[PDB]
Amino acid sequence: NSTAELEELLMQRSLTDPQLQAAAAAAADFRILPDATVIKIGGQSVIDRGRAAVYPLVDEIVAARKNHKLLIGTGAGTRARHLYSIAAGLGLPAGVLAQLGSSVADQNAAMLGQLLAKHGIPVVGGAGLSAVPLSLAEVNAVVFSGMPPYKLWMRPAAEGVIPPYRTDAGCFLLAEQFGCKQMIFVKDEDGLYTANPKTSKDATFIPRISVDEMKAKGLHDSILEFPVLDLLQSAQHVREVQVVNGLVPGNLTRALAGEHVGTIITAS
Amino acid sequence: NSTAELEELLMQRSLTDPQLQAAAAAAADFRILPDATVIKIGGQSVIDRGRAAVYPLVDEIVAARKNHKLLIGTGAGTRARHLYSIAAGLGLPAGVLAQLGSSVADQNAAMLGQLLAKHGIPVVGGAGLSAVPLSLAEVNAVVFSGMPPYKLWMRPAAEGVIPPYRTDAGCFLLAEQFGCKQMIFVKDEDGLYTANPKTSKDATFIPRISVDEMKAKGLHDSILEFPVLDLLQSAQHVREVQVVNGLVPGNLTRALAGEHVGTIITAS
Amino acid sequence: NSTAELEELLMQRSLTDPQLQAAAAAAADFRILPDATVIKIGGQSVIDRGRAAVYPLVDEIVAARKNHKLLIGTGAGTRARHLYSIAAGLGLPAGVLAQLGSSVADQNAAMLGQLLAKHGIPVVGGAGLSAVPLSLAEVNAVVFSGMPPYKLWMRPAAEGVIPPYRTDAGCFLLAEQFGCKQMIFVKDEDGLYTANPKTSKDATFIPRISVDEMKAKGLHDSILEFPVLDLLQSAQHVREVQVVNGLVPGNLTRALAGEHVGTIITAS
Amino acid sequence: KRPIRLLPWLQVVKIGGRVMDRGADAILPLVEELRKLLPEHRLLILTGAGVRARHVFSVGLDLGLPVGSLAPLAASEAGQNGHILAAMLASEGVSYVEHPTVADQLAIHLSATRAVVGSAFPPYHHHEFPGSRIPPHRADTGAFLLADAFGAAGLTIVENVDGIYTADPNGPDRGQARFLPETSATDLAKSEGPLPVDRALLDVMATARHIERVQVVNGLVPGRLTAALRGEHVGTLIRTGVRPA
Amino acid sequence: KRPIRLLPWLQVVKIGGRVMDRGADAILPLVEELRKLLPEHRLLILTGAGVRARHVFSVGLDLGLPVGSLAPLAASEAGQNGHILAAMLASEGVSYVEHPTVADQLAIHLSATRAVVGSAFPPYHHHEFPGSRIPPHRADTGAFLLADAFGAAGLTIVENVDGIYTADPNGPDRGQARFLPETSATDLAKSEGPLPVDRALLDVMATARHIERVQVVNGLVPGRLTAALRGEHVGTLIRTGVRPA
Amino acid sequence: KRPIRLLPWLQVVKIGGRVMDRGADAILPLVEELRKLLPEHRLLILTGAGVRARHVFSVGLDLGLPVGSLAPLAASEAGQNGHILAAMLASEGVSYVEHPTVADQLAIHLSATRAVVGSAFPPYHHHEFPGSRIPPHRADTGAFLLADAFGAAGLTIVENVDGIYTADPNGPDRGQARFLPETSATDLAKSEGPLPVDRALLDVMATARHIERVQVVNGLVPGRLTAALRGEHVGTLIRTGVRPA
Ligand SMILES: Nc1ncnc2c1ncn2[C@@H]1O[C@H](COP(=O)(O)OP(=O)(O)OP(=O)(O)O)[C@@H](O)[C@H]1O
Ligand SMILES: Nc1ncnc2c1ncn2[C@@H]1O[C@H](COP(=O)(O)OP(=O)(O)OP(=O)(O)O)[C@@H](O)[C@H]1O
Ligand SMILES: Nc1ncnc2c1ncn2[C@@H]1O[C@H](COP(=O)(O)OP(=O)(O)OP(=O)(O)O)[C@@H](O)[C@H]1O
Ligand SMILES: Nc1ncnc2c1ncn2[C@@H]1O[C@H](COP(=O)(O)OP(=O)(O)OP(=O)(O)O)[C@@H](O)[C@H]1O
Ligand SMILES: Nc1ncnc2c1ncn2[C@@H]1O[C@H](COP(=O)(O)OP(=O)(O)OP(=O)(O)O)[C@@H](O)[C@H]1O
Ligand SMILES: Nc1ncnc2c1ncn2[C@@H]1O[C@H](COP(=O)(O)OP(=O)(O)OP(=O)(O)O)[C@@H](O)[C@H]1O
Ligand SMILES: [Mg+2]
Ligand SMILES: [Mg+2]
Ligand SMILES: [Mg+2]
Ligand SMILES: [Mo]
Ligand SMILES: [Mo]
Ligand SMILES: [Mo]
Ligand SMILES: [Mo]
Ligand SMILES: [Mo]
Ligand SMILES: [Mo]
Ligand SMILES: [Mo]
Ligand SMILES: [Mo]
Ligand SMILES: [Mo]
Ligand SMILES: [Mo]
Ligand SMILES: [Mo]
Ligand SMILES: [Mo]
Ligand SMILES: [Mo]
Ligand SMILES: [Mo]
Ligand SMILES: [Mo]
Ligand SMILES: [Mo]
Ligand SMILES: [Mo]
Ligand SMILES: [Mo]
Ligand SMILES: [Mo]
Ligand SMILES: [Mo]
Ligand SMILES: [Mo]
Ligand SMILES: [Mo]
Ligand SMILES: [Mo]
Ligand SMILES: [Mo]
Ligand SMILES: [Mo]
Ligand SMILES: [Mo]
Ligand SMILES: [Mo]
Ligand SMILES: [Mo]
Ligand SMILES: [Mo]
Ligand SMILES: [Mo]
Ligand SMILES: [Mo]
Ligand SMILES: [Mo]
Ligand SMILES: [Mo]
Ligand SMILES: [Mo]
Ligand SMILES: [Mo]
Ligand SMILES: [Mo]
Ligand SMILES: [Mo]
Ligand SMILES: [Mo]
Ligand SMILES: [Mo]
Ligand SMILES: [Mo]
Ligand SMILES: [Mo]
Ligand SMILES: [Mo]
Ligand SMILES: [Mo]
Ligand SMILES: [Mo]
Ligand SMILES: [Mo]
Ligand SMILES: [Mo]
Ligand SMILES: [Mo]
Ligand SMILES: [Mo]
Ligand SMILES: [Mo]
Ligand SMILES: [Mo]
Ligand SMILES: [Mo]
Ligand SMILES: [Mo]
Ligand SMILES: [Mo]
Ligand SMILES: [Mo]
Ligand SMILES: [Mo]
Ligand SMILES: [Mo]
Repeated sequence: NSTAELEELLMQRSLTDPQLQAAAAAAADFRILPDATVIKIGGQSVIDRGRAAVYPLVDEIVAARKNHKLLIGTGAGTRARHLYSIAAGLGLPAGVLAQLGSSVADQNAAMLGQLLAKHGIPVVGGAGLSAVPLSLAEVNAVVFSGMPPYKLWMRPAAEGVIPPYRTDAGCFLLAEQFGCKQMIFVKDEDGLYTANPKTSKDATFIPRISVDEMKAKGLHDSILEFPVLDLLQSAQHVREVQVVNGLVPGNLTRALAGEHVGTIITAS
Repeated sequence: NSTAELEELLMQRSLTDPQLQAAAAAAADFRILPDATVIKIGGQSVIDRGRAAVYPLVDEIVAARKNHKLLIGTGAGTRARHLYSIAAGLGLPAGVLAQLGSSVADQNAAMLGQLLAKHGIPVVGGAGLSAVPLSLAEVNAVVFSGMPPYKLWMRPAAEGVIPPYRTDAGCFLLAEQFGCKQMIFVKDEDGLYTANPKTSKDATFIPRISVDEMKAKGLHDSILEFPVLDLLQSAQHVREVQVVNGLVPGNLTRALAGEHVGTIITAS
Repeated sequence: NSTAELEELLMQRSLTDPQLQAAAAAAADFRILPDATVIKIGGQSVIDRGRAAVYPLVDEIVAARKNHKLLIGTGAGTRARHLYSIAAGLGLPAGVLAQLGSSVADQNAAMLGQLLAKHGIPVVGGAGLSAVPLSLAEVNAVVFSGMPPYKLWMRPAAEGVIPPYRTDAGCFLLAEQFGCKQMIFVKDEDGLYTANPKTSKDATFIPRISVDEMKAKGLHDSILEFPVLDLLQSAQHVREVQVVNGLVPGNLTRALAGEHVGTIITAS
Repeated sequence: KRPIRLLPWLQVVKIGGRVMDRGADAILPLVEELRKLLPEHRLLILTGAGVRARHVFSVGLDLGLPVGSLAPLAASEAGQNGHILAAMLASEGVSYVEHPTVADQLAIHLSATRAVVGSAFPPYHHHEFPGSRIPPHRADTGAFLLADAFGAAGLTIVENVDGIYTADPNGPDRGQARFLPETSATDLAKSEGPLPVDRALLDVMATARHIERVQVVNGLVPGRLTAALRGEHVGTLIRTGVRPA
Repeated sequence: KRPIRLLPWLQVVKIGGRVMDRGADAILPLVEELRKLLPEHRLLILTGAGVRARHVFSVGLDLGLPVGSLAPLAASEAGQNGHILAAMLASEGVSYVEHPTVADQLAIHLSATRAVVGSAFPPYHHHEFPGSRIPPHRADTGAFLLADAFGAAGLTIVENVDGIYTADPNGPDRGQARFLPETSATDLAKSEGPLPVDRALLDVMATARHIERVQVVNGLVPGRLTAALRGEHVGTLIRTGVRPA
Repeated sequence: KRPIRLLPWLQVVKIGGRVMDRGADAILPLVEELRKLLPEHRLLILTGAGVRARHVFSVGLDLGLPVGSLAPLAASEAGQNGHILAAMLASEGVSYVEHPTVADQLAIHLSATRAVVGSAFPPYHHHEFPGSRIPPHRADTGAFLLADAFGAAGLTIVENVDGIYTADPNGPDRGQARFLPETSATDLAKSEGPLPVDRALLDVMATARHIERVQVVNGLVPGRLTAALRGEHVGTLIRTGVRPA
């Protein structure tokens, strides 16, 4: 493999050609924001709960950014579920629902950003390349809306019209795209259990698991969007994620310090 | 009053319902940018005068931001009065005039921002949430265009087609919305007088007055837009404003230091 | 000449009137960003060459911004030449080609900015007034796409449909507009030669030359766009440019230190 | 002396967000009615926010956010309702158009097609008026401001009830709720209780230049919207107190 | 060999900002004339800046601002004139369209409706050419650049005088001002005094590919615009020196 | 149970970027064919990227950039092809429309005019899926996602070859390349070699709701596009495996 061979394949072959694909795989790997951590704040699990959940997270964010560069993406939550149900009932397709759901993640980003503004932390579009705030010790964090850009071009799920790629997927892909060091999902449960702990009383906590192990246990669709787990397996940069309970005070801060709170899900 | 009662009212009642309105009134009060001061630089009274008025204000702004976080909104001035008269003469409604006037405040923001750029002070949209510049000691100020966003949806005055909410109102509402500590209008008179000092020779200076006292004296429409005075009475955060003469060197700086230059107009 | 006379002419005369034009010429001269240096990174000459050319330039940029405020504009290169040839072959006019070429300079800005993001250097629109990054020692540089905004209103050349004002002109006019102290074009040759050094083997290096001397030697259209040389002669602020070889390690850094690497082309 | 009418041939229809909240059961008959109206009128169809805005108010008020924070958050729900309604009418040539397009380019858009849909909320945003913690200038208000600024031929408000009653017909005093076939904005402004239309609506009616009356009709009854657009009395007429020149 | 014509059926009309500055007395008859022209032509109507731009130049030059600062500030005045003119034509289906829309989507917009209005200033902005402290590429120049780039059927310039004279007919030498029924861009470029059209206009005419002539007509005389759009000679014809293929 | 069709009367045509890369010799006959098709169909014409995207991939991969960096850079080449194609059709009322306009306002735009042009790339951008260093969701994929989301009457893919072969008919195994008049997405997905359509296309066909077949036809042969839009079999038919309700 050289640059010459790669460039010949790129000019002369279809992009579908396996030889071109292999040659491209050998390319160098630049990490755009290797020192950053992407964090997702759940919409339903955190922001929808209002002040008791959001205020302590704001304080953790403000403390944490002293030592940790953060990109903080927002979830959507119950308003998006409401839009999805109205639109699904009208027979609208997944691509129209995707657009509706972004508006809700945007609302949540706006509310979070207004709480963080006096601490110098902006809501941005383009979190990965908001180069200035991420470079200043006085800021060192940004907030972003966690929905992917796919809109009407959203790939539908195999069944039904609910967009399969939502804010878990949006935040994860940003972490993956920018070669971030860490991806933390902040939800309302301590992590992954052997069953849904809200429903089942005898669910057992799982500190660490691979995506394959999750699928083999039928946890494919549980605390993270199942499409996220497939993304994680194909990821180049972020080969594991951590799910933590944002309702526990200091849990985010402790996860940022390398404490193994919550569940670690590994690509392999 | 609890969050439960409020949330029940919010789901089950019209927003017009007095019980819901009372419950919402009991909500906590977050100030978004409590350390900032909003300043309006008059269009007709300052920027239209060019260099002799603008250059010293620029120097004050640059000195003042060392110790004071500033949001500096621009007025419109004679070009807007020209647009208003052309458009009014054609029978165009207040909402079309509102749009025309923003362009002029925008021009003024652009000229001011070009003078301030080498000092690190940006012209922004979204002054209240320009979280980064407002958080840096090297910047600590932004410039914004002072017209409200209402455009074609501008509420007309009781008579005539001149937009009643212009740059005084735009800057004030930003201060009020972001819970700023102070609102300073920078004009070309030392403050409020018992009559228009340009016209009347025996007008007496008024150091301090309430909105009610102003109305009772028929100063409802004088140095500030009369709609601003009504806004001030309904304000949650900024319950008084200060009007100062930007033509006096150091007047802005002295007002920022808590010196009682100019006129203080209080909501009550 | 006073402000009064100027203002009378401005109200009462056509803008074409020579008396008004002379009066306007006597106006004060504000430099917006007098401490900044504008640098153009060649598209064909540098960025199209990929990593061997771009990575060392990135390192120089990162080192240089410690001591030098930089606006770094990108060229377009071979993808734009491809668009131009397709579009020219269809008989499309210069104004449609101009639009096509910006997209390519934009791509190049995006690639450069992704390399610089972890060092705190943003890609911006409005480089001249990106007041914040330019004011912070932690940043002190921005990247911009070097095409002028003219689009469909691009003035065509006397012959053919290739836009005569491209990224050399775009970057130069930004330097001129913002009253920058220095304008450096970063290409793939040590500077200007008496003939094209890629083609002619006995070309002689020219360390310093005026625009008139270049025209008299038939170098009007050589290492810089010929329209740039005419712009340089009409410039108010940047009355000379420096062309350096970005392929030579430290050449940009040395040019920023006042070392006379490359060719200095003077307006007169 | 009054301003000219910018689009005198325009008909504006505001669909309540709580009508949209009922989903397909309300929306499909409304859509079929709108479809048949398309050849009869040049329509600007504006959607309100409904229940989602209440949810964002519940979250925002709990976070302590000021009324200017809440206004654009509620507006976004009206916008989403508008996209949903437009999508159902897409096959008839109808699309959602953004506020700048409504404000500056409605003429060309209604030359292209018979109707467009937009959010009824006005862009007051962070410059919303203070006093109440709930944004005062909501969908009825925004729709009226536009209709009147345009000098439209009418504004019809499509509600989930028959019109205005003397009390909330779904509230705790619903036994005393008497239907009002006709009322003036001024009479409404001087009563205290709840209304199915913004209180700010009555304020902007007092300063209106063109629109003499606004009918509030039940969009849950097929035919009423069509009848209202023909000036038939099938809901509550609100007289704005504008008088002819 | 010359580029193709993108919109050969287009007619471009540039209305001077100083015509707009006269207010209703000039604008109402112009609007009535444009209304009657709408069925006859596919029009792009572009407005200039007029007196407000002089005011912003007075402020900006006093602040020491460079010519690239002044160019977009003047352009904004042309844009505002365009919004005013479009609003008067809204009831006929006419709207203001932004520069990106003009540059990329004029075809679809003139399919939707008979005419649109836009700012005649070209987006040179901070990249305006240096040399003069007054922006050289103003409304006549922008209008011509577009008309010629489109390969339009014509560009007509609507002025507040009959056409081009040998001196300013409103100036201190107005007694020697002789009317010019016809002239070439090259002859104009070689004379020194004031013109009612940008000097940069003559430069872009020298490089033009399509437009053979531009008529400058008095918009204060009803009928002249209509006649000019039919190629009747009622003002000053400027020959650009383009020749037929 | 399947979603409704938003624009059932729409025909989508995706023009390959490598067709555009051939310049006037390919583009002028295509343009003349499109011109004659305009009165027959309501068209969304989407352009792919072609060779320029390969160049930006060569630069970007050399810089080490991740697949999400490369996706919008390639997309820009499709967008530029779209502007070029639209410009040639401008005189027929056709323009380039941006992705937000396609996504939310196609109905009104196809009411205004007979066809519009847009970039076939979908806005996956920095959220492109990881796994390959080459962006997987390219122009064929984007075009299909739209056509199917709209429930369009068809999607036709215009290629620089006759259709799909069992091997690259321009590659080193071109002697064994056998033409495939008809195939299913599933059969294609289970073969290993190169295709003239994105592999992600086959994936989105597996989840499609409306479009039963997609024809790939040679845009270098005049008449084939026209025939394909009439459902005549003149290229390779790909069955998506959607079945009628
Ligand atoms: N096996 C499991 N372990 C833990 N949690 C589970 C499991 N199965 C289901 N869950 C549920 O999944 C929920 C997390 O999904 P949820 O949508 O609330 O997260 P979110 O990030 O808030 O989404 P959004 O941000 O879009 O609202 C948990 O609250 C939990 O009730
Ligand atoms: N009683 C009064 N006391 C003081 N000033 C008064 C009084 N009555 C009228 N004025 C006049 O009001 C003027 C302030 O209004 P003006 O519109 O100039 O302010 P502005 O902020 O420049 O407005 P804009 O910014 O939109 O141009 C003063 O210059 C003064 O002449
Ligand atoms: N007399 C000369 N001296 C030096 N270089 C010359 C001369 N004449 C022609 N050239 C050529 O001009 C080239 C510079 O133009 P080029 O377009 O490559 O620059 P660029 O900034 O990369 O343009 P873009 O950025 O748009 O791709 C040099 O590579 C050199 O080959
Ligand atoms: N005096 C009244 N007459 C009629 N309805 C009333 C009255 N007071 C309260 N209401 C209530 O208002 C409800 C309509 O609610 P609302 O006006 O909030 O919905 P909407 O107009 O669909 O919402 P949006 O303003 O977001 O478009 C009615 O169903 C009724 O219960
Ligand atoms: N040689 C000339 N012939 C005719 N008019 C002239 C000449 N020289 C100067 N003028 C003046 O130019 C005036 C027209 O001014 P100008 O061209 O600035 O306005 P405009 O075209 O309406 O403005 P804009 O360029 O902003 O659209 C005429 O009224 C006349 O006084
Ligand atoms: N199995 C196959 N059948 C037919 N063509 C193939 C096959 N495999 C590879 N190809 C090649 O794919 C080429 C078409 O290339 P490609 O699909 O990249 O262009 P395009 O569709 O115009 O590009 P874009 O996706 O940017 O619009 C054909 O000319 C052919 O050489
Ligand atoms: Mg209501
Ligand atoms: Mg003129
Ligand atoms: Mg292909
Ligand atoms: Mo969005
Ligand atoms: Mo957005
Ligand atoms: Mo926001
Ligand atoms: Mo916002
Ligand atoms: Mo931003
Ligand atoms: Mo921004
Ligand atoms: Mo955005
Ligand atoms: Mo966005
Ligand atoms: Mo956006
Ligand atoms: Mo970005
Ligand atoms: Mo961006
Ligand atoms: Mo960016
Ligand atoms: Mo930034
Ligand atoms: Mo930012
Ligand atoms: Mo920034
Ligand atoms: Mo604006
Ligand atoms: Mo703006
Ligand atoms: Mo600006
Ligand atoms: Mo600007
Ligand atoms: Mo900004
Ligand atoms: Mo910005
Ligand atoms: Mo803006
Ligand atoms: Mo704006
Ligand atoms: Mo904006
Ligand atoms: Mo904002
Ligand atoms: Mo914003
Ligand atoms: Mo914001
Ligand atoms: Mo920012
Ligand atoms: Mo900013
Ligand atoms: Mo652009
Ligand atoms: Mo752009
Ligand atoms: Mo970017
Ligand atoms: Mo970007
Ligand atoms: Mo920016
Ligand atoms: Mo930005
Ligand atoms: Mo941009
Ligand atoms: Mo741009
Ligand atoms: Mo832009
Ligand atoms: Mo700017
Ligand atoms: Mo800007
Ligand atoms: Mo700016
Ligand atoms: Mo900024
Ligand atoms: Mo920035
Ligand atoms: Mo828009
Ligand atoms: Mo837009
Ligand atoms: Mo705007
Ligand atoms: Mo727009
Ligand atoms: Mo636009
Ligand atoms: Mo736009
Ligand atoms: Mo743009
Ligand atoms: Mo646009
Ligand atoms: Mo637009
Ligand atoms: Mo757009
Ligand atoms: Mo736009
Ligand atoms: Mo968007
Ligand atoms: Mo838009």
